[PDB]
Amino acid sequence: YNYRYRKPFERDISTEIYQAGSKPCNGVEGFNCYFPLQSYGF
Amino acid sequence: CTFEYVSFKNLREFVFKNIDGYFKIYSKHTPINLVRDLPQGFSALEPLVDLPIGINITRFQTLL
Ligand SMILES: *[C@@H]1O[C@H](CO)[C@@H](O[C@@H]2O[C@H](CO)[C@@H](O)[C@H](O)[C@H]2NC(C)=O)[C@H](O)[C@H]1NC(C)=O
Repeated sequence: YNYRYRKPFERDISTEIYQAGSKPCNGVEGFNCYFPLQSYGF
Repeated sequence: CTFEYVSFKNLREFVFKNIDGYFKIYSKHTPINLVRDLPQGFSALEPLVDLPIGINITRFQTLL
């Protein structure tokens, strides 16, 4: 569970939710509201 | 916090720019006669530092 994925030579560690939907998700997960990191099942 | 480094009759001049994750600094220093506005004339600033830091700068502020 430690290994995860979300300009040139940018890096960004910000924890803010993906607002994938029209909803202003405001820190709450649900349909089209998701935490920005997903884990590789190694 | 993943990067760290250590190293009115005067005018100090500087240039700051950020490009492809590198942050670049140039400067020049001189005595001056008139202190309220920039002295009308020419001299060129020369490099100081070039930092590999990768940050997304949009704002800045001075420290007194
Ligand atoms: C600065 O922030 C912007 C978002 O405000 C970042 O934009 C993303 O950049 C990647 C580059 O491959 C794109 O694929 C994404 O689509 C961009 N996101 C959006 C929402 O447009 C940018 O990467 C950041 N730059 C640095 C140097 O960190």
